[PDB]
Amino acid sequence: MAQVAGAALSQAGWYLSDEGIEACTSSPDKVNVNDIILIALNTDLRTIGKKFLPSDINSGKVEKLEGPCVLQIQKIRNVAAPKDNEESQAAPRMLRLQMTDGHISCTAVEFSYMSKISLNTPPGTKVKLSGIVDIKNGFLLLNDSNTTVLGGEVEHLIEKW
Amino acid sequence: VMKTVLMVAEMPSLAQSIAKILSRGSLSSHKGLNGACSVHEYTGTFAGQPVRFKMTSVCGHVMTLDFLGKYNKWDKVDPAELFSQAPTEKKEANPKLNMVKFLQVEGRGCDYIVLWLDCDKEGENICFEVLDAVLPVMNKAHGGEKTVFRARFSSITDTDICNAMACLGEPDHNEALSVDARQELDLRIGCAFTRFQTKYFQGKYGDLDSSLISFGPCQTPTLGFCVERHDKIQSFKPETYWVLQAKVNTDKDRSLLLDWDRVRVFDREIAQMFLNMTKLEKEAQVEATSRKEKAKQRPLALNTVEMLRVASSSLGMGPQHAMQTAERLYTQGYISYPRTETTHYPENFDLKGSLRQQANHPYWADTVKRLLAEGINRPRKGHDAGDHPPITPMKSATEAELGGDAWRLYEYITRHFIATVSHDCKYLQSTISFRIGPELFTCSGKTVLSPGFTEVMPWQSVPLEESLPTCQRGDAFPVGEVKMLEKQTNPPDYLTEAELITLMEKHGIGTDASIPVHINNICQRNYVTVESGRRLKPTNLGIVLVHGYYKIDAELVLPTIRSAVEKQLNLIAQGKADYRQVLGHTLDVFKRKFHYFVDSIAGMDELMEVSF
RNA sequence: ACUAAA
Ligand SMILES: [Mn+2]
Ligand SMILES: [Mn+2]
Repeated sequence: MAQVAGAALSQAGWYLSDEGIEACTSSPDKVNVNDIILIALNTDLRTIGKKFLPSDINSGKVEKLEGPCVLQIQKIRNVAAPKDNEESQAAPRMLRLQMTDGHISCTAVEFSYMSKISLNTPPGTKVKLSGIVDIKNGFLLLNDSNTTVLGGEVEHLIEKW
Repeated sequence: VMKTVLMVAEMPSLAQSIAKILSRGSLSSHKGLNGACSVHEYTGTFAGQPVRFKMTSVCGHVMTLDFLGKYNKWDKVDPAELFSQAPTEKKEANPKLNMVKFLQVEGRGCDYIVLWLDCDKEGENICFEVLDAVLPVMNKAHGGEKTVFRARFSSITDTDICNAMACLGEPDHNEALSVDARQELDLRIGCAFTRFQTKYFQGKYGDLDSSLISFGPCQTPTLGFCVERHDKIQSFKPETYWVLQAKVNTDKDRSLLLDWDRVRVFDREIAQMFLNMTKLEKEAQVEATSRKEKAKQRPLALNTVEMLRVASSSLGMGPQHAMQTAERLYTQGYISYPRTETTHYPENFDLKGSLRQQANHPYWADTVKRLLAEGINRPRKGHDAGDHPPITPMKSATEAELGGDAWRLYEYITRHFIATVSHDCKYLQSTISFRIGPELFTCSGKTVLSPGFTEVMPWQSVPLEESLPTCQRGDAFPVGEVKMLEKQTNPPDYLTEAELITLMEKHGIGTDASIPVHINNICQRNYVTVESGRRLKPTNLGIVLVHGYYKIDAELVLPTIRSAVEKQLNLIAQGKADYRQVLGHTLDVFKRKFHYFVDSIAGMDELMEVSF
């Protein structure tokens, strides 16, 4: 049985796709949600996960997003500094997160200074969004009050030198 | 029959100064042999007995290092043979002044010697050179008695000179050995390379038949700096960016230009979103008001690096021209010694007197007169690296006397002296923060309270601005117009002569007097060309050499190598190493460099072929 | 002819 697991994941904000992940970890007495999030945290949300975000986040039609949901970070860029030197003290730091649910890509913008997220964050970590978040011109508006980093590594290397 | 003591100074002007001091105005002056030198005779006390004093000067180095015999004709000696097989000897410098003969004839009957030379490495080297010159002719003296002396001085005031005569020391051999090793290394490594390059490139490419390609541990990195700047200029890709500006109208025709807190955003969509989330609103609120009193520091004492840097940036002068004009002013008697590293006035100095002589010049008569009534401010403590006191005026001058380019340098030096004994500028900084929609804006503004040293140095003045209106929290101001501004990142420009001097001193390349020479040498060899507002532009020949050096061996052009070899040579000076072991080891590491350079010289041929 | 430094 996995009804309790499904209810727990829905309440917690993880939106795993199907029973494929359930059959992935079929160890005896290993049907616990509290440690079933543990493996999914490192597992690729691109590979595993369902489609419940809207179809047209980037179209600009939508205004507000509700519910706590977990999403995966893909690329990090400091839009306040030139590409030649990523670090620059001439402008306050400002990040353009690229976020995904597994199928649909979205763009989020940092307003207030965040200590949990920086340039050196792993290109595959997960962030959980709580409460109602604002969408302006198709872009998410993230603040310190509605972000929770959850960590995790998806074996993506640095690929830079 | 009274005993005699002979004193040697490093330059005739200092000789005359120390003769006028310490003799209570009694001198007998003669000019012997060479016309530059002079002999000052007087009488006094020394070691407890009556004595006669003869004091003279030697103009710089007596002798310089050069190769011996045939190993100086370019066509009959292999350059690679210069490293170990070719012997060296200290022959002479400026042979038209028979300095050795003059010293020998002067020290014919002296019983003691006291060296009044500069307190530095070169001073110690010249000390031992003159010493070796004079001992073979001195009296045999006695047994366990000490005869050679050395005096340590940094200022030419009466009390300091008398104290320096009261307490005497001894020379050290390790510093002289260090500078000898430095001279020998810089001779061999650099003579061999220049000979090879000139003999090779002349015979293969015709456009450089009569030219000379030169290499060295002081001018090659200088060319490398400009080549690196050119590479950065030519390897730059501009980016486009958007900045959001707001105009706020407070009262009638009073408009304030607001500045965005986030100065720049490099994304079209992000800039559009911020514009769309601000343009609709027609109202503003003020959040924070600030009023902080701040100060602008007065300039330190003037050294030769600062003098050259300002002359090459504001006065439109070259380094060599500036130093030649400074030397002319010094020998005429209007400026104290124009080659110093010291930026700290001596504790016992006549600051009040030198400021008094300027009281009768119409340009700054009022400021000087006022400053003496309310007292002088203490000069800022800086760096006192022995040598000579900082560059300060000594006599009053009028534009009709000096005239031309000599006067413009005198004004800046004498304006620096008045500024360094004045008060700091006190300017009030005002900031008002706004909020037009979910964004934060700020405005700045400056008002002056006491000009201080701004009066004598107008170009370092706080700009005049209106006066940000006095507004408290909660005040409301309508907004006039908000719009974006598409701007592009500009590319830098070629290195200026002012910027290069900072880079030379930061990396330890060159001394206070070799900096003007090195800049001029790389200009003479057609490596760089001066253009526009004193900007050094690498010439097509210069680019190939530095680029070619990177492929072959990078640490022949890298700046950090010069500081590394100086560190090893400094170990000899402290006595913790041996002279030959350090010199021999450093020759060996560079000897294999020449062999790797000669057998792989084809690297630069590929780059030279396209450009000739 | 060269390097460097008074
Ligand atoms: Mn000197
Ligand atoms: Mn010096």
